[PDB]
Amino acid sequence: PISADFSEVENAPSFLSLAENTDEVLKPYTGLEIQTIITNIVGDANPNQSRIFDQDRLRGNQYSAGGLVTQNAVSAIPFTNLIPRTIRVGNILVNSANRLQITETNVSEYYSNPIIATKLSEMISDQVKNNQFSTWRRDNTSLQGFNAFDIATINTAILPNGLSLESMLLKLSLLHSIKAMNVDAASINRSQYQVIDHNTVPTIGAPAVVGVNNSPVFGEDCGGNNPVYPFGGGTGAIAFHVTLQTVPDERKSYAIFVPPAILQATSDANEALALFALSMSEWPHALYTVTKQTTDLAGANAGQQVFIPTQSTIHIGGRRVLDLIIPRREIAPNPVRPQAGPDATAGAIPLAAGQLFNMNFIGAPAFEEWPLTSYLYSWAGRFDITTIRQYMGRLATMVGVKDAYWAAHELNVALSQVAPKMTTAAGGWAAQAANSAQQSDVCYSSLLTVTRSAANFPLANQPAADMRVYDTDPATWNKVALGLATAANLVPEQSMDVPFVVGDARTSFWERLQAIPMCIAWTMYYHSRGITTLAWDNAYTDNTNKWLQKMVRNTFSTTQSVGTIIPARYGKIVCNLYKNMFHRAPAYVATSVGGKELHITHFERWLPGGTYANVYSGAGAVVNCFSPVLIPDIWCQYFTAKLPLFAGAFPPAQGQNSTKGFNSKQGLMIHRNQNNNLVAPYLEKFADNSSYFPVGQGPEINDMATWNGRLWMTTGNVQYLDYSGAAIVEAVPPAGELPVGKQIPLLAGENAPIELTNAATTCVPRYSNDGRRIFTYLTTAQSVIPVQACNRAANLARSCWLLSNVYAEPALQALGDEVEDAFDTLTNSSF
Amino acid sequence: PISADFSEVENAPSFLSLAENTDEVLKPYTGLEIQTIITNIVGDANPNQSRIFDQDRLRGNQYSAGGLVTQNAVSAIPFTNLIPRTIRVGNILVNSANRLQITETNVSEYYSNPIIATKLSEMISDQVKNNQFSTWRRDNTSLQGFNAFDIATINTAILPNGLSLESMLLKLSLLHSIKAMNVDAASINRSQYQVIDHNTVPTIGAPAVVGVNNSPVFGEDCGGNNPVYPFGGGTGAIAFHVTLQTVPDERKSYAIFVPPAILQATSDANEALALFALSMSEWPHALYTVTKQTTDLAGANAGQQVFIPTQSTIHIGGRRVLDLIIPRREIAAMCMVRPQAGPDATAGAIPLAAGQLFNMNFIGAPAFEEWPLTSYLYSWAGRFDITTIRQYMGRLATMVGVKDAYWAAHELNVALSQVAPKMTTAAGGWAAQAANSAQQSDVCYSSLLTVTRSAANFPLANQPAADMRVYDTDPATWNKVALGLATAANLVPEQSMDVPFVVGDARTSFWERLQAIPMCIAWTMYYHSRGITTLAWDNAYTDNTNKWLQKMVRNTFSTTQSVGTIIPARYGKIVCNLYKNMFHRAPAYVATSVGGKELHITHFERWLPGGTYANVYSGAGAVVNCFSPVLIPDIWCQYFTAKLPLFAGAFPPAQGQNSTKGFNSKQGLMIHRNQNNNLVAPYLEKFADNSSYFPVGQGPEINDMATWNGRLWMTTGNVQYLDYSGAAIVEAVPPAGELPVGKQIPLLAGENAPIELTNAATTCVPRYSNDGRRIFTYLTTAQSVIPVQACNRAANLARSCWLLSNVYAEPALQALGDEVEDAFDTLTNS
Amino acid sequence: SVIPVQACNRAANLARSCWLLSNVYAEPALQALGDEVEDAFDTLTNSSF
Repeated sequence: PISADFSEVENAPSFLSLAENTDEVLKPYTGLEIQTIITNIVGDANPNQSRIFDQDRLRGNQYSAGGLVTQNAVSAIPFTNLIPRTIRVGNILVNSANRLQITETNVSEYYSNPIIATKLSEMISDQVKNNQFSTWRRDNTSLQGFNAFDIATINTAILPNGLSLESMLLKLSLLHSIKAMNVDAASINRSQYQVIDHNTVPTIGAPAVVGVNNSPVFGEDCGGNNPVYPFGGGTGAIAFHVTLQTVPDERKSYAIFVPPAILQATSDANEALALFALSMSEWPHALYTVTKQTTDLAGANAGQQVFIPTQSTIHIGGRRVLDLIIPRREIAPNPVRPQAGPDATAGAIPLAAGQLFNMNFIGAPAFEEWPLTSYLYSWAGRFDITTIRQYMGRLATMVGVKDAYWAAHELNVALSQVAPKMTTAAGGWAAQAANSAQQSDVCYSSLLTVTRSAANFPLANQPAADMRVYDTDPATWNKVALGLATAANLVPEQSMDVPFVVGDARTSFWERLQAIPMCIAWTMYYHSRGITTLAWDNAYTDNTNKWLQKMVRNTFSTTQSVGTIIPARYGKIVCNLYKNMFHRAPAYVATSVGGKELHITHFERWLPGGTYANVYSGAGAVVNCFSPVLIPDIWCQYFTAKLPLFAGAFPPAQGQNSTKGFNSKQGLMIHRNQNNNLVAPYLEKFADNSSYFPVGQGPEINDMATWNGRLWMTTGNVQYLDYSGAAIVEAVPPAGELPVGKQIPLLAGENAPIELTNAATTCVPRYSNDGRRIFTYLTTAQSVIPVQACNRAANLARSCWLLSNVYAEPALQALGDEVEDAFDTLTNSSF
Repeated sequence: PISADFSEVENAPSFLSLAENTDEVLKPYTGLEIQTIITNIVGDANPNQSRIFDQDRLRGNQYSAGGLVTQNAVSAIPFTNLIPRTIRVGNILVNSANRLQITETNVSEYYSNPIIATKLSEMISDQVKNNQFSTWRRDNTSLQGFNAFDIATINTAILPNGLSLESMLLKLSLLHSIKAMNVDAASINRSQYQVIDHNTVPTIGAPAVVGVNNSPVFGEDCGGNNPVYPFGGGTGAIAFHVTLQTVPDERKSYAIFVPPAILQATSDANEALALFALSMSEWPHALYTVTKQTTDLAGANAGQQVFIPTQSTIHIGGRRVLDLIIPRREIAAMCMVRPQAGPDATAGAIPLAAGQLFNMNFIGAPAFEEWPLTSYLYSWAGRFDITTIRQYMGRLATMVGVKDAYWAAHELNVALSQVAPKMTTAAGGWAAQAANSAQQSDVCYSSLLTVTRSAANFPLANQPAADMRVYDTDPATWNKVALGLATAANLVPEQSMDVPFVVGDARTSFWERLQAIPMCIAWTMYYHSRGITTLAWDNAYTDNTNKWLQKMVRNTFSTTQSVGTIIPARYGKIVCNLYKNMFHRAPAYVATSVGGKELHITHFERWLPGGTYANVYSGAGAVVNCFSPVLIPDIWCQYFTAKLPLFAGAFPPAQGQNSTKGFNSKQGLMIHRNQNNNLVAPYLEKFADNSSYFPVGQGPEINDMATWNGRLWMTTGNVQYLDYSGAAIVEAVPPAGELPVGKQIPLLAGENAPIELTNAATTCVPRYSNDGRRIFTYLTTAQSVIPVQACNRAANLARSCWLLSNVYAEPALQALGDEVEDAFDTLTNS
Repeated sequence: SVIPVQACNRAANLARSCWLLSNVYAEPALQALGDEVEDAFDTLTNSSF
């Protein structure tokens, strides 16, 4: 919450009390909490009436330090899943001189929720089979579409993991988030076409065109019609078998049963084989683009920019050769529909390729492999989000897809909503230049720089992994999609129990708002202890200060117990800084060591390797200091139930008292080194007895003093020196300049932020790369009013927002269970 | 009921009160009692013929809006099972330039009434486990003659896969309704040969001739003299083997025992293998035709049209490999001892007509050789008389329970073989399309759901999506049932006098035509309660962004599956309750266990999602998909109904006191009145955020006050379907006040056409656009002063009506006297 | 309209101009310069009204 006076800066919760464990069961963060503040929609659903195109930013009055009120001053929503591979430089479109930002997961099978053979599986073994041991009979007890010698080779030795529908449901959770950009124009913001390319105005009118393999720079049309995989040059292979006898002799264990519940006479019914073959194989199969008509700032040069979404750059899968076994009607003996296959058509795209598809091959003979990047390229303009929604409802009737899609969905939001770093400026609204690394350099919500590609596409290098995600194995999928095994995370449901995000037009708006509390929780994690940006980068193996290696060691997921993931320590600190600070729990998955079942969130599955949230200067130079700051503060304050005390709104100037500090009555002291000219704030009592941290000590979490340090570097002329006033190794901003948010184009009657209002002031540097303590200093002449404001005998004029705090309770309808519809109050006893 | 005055409109039940669950007995609604509502009818110009050939139409007096009585005016009975493959175009027969409509079912296992092992299976259960092998090589069963070795093969099986006779007795009832056109010319309507080809009269005299593979164009001679399957390139295989130790050693698990009761059913005893090969394998085996001598409208050009029945284009089966096993005569590749296990196996009468592997060996039954299956059914294709099927069903009833299993199977061919042309937008009454057009033979179910027309050529390469879910019959449970190793709860045998009386009668095609009408009234009242305009139904899977319109199609149709069991659809129990609360008759069902709970399922609950619905064509032939789905006019909903809802009520006569009024804000409604564009709307319901766009996840409220009031303005004559603000919608609007009106058939002597909105379909008020947007019914500000005063009960309106059984022609000068007015009425029960 | 709608929802503020006066609104006097009968020459001619 933002502050009305100093008596609620002072009576704000601490960090240690707000990072404690919580035993409450909390509702999921739906993204509607930020929505019902920054838009005209407070109540309920609105089809096309609510113009979300214009409602894309934080708006409010501001109050300057000089006593003036700015009327309509805006802060951008700082997250988008769209990297502009065509940049508007000099009011005209040119190709990007920048590589594409790629991520990579760490897909591996772990001990999920345990699995058990059903009464059908004990029925096949006990009866039938066991009874063929006396009758000399080799009859067929065919289950629904498969041979008895196909079920008999699967009702066998079961792996003791249990499956997690996570990788296939992130691919479904991911192509959904791509294919939901072409829904309308007044349902997708214009700010999220302007987050990186800020010299750009997209248009109401023509919607976005979600294309595939048509990006104009650095390869990236990975076979525009001769398609390969983007990660690794190769085309894969798919084969549609009717028996396991046809799978040649080599694979036969990798063979995936397509269950007959996902293909019924309810849809196109042959697109569902492509969503199944796309969920089970590999992401990405192709490099999707989003092309939209844009215009420059005044509006002359209307062209079409090419974007590439971030979730088409996430390398997940490792299954490139699929052998799919198809249900054979009711019951038939083993044999162009040889054995009564319902279908296997190619698609809708003509696809002149290496096997030369013509326009749409209908073919399910015995072996006869196709390519897989080709077979998925043909079904790349057909995957609209309504079809994905009803496919999810057909999945939900046989397995439990409610909680696993929401965990996979905020996994998508965790590694897909990606934000440009910062720019250091004095006032408000600085950005970068065009055709430069600094405009396109970009970070996660975890304050962690996204790796861009090193060489031209399709890639042979395979960069380091970023996140540990699970996967469906084919061998357990073949028996849980067939009634032969069951678990507690796999209990089936109805299509009403599909989450609200699926098949809705408002996903590109909601998913960029779900990523803001992730960066608030990581932002408050990285700012309680200020280790700049250099003592985070080369911190994993520094032989100085064993404390710092323990910090970076524990933050990441590098431990195990039995064959399963032990989640990270200190990512539960971020999770508790999410549940306490937002009163809403993030979605976990299950992992079991043995018996004991414990929970791991995207807060606990990151991996080491990679630099952190850097800040740039006005001329593009690196200012690796402060702390890993991303989005501007007011996001890390206003949209918050309980923000810890060191991060706080400087309260408005009401009477004679505006902004004060914390003095030696709270256990603090002034540093006051060698020279008489520069003095430091009221830091801790340990600050004068250190000067360099001991090899197992770090910055003590004091929010009286971190407040009191950002209270001094808001003055506008500070230097970040030393215990003795000497320089540091770290790059310092050129003046009294702070990291400030990204500037987007304005509208009519709508202003830019004024002075340290769209800034990030909380990033107080306290721990240099060398292990020495960083002190913020002022001249003796220019520190009298800050020292007396700490002593409550003066006041400091600071700028603020003129908003008020509401923070409503959760709705739990979210446009996803509108079961009030009159035709099921009467079909209600039958459920 | 037909409204004699407006006090019978107001005193009509709501849609919610007519769609609750009911728990009564409710006998089935046979066409033997729907024939009298259309025959015993009020009229003095009615000639009252006694034969079925003339008792097809709905005849009656009509009273216009201006107060004029039309004497004998007819509404077409709009449900046939005959696609005309030879159209009367330009006064002479040309063949049709249109493809053939195909349907397809989706078979599934039953699992519901599982097999209980009898006293015999538990008897020789200890002769295998205790290894009591006091048996020999040559010992048969008791008097039926298979082998004693079938215990070590068939009694060994353990299966919980106990099935029903749902699919063999469906396709055994489809054959029945094909060869029930070959009975007499005076026992089938002439309207049935005129529903799609309206430029035609057939001729009493010679009956219709049920041929096979005789259709001239678009392929359809599916092996005209070398028969193949119509729904795939194939021919099948039959091998009549006495034992399991004689088969192709790779299909033992699919062998079908033919018990001797089937061989004792028919007097020929070899027409009953062919009725058992046709019922167990595959439908269709061939593409049946019905050729009948017809003549033109005045009688000049006598010819013979070729029809194809709708029940010979239903893909049911999924078994092409038949290996039937025949009992032995005595206790005792060896073709010298040829009755080793065989009475006989004869291939048809004379109809040989074969190609590859020529088939006219009238006797051939070796130990194991394969035949072309289609040819063996092509040869027994003039021999399946309905009296032969009648006695074949008599011995089926004596070994398994066939009473309730047939009325369910007879009711779900009427659900998908009685197929009806869509509509035509017109002003007055009686419009039709053209002579040869794709929109004339465009044709719909009783479920307001367009029949899939074949795109390829026969035999079909690409097989389309399925329409209705059915069960199957497998050999693995039939073999144990036929041998006394298995008894289920739905298989308790009965008598031959308990066979359904439809089986074997000459009046089936007239009855099935009448049983389809109260199905389409239930679906018609389902699709008209919420006005969810035909593009919203069609594009609910193509392109939808609304969470409500996708919920409406997901629920209505049987989408859900647990494991091998037809799950009944939500909101199709609403249709089933609009049949029980509305006709006071329950439709026939089967038993089905979903989660251990015993529930019943009807053909209202077995449909599958997808498909175009019943839209309307214009007079020029353009698509007019802006209404709710209509398929039959108003009078069929209103004259056949015991208790009918408010929004679909008959308009009472014109020139009377208390004639035709509406529902204003005294009943809670509100008027819209966009008078800046001279364009006002009825007293409609209150909005609550439904004004311009509906919420994402909500649709139109069930209101009968306002849907009555909206069709009260559609009948005025210049109606606009625009918007909250008055702008056009994306959907195709008719040219004027041109409501969809019924199909026109040729008239007879002393017999009139409908006059003005009397054969129309009024109830289809559009309320929900494809855009998620509300549709408003508008009149001009000048031409709506009289309907608004009718809603304010300050005026009456003048609408045309049928003068049927309580509805009297009102004089112009209402010169009323006292009350009471009971002359001979108190002398009767009043 | 985002800041007016959120000012209605009490989550923002609108900058409007005003007068810096204060409210007093005194009670009536009931002399109004029209019955100054306190004048010394009719306290003594007061019994005779």
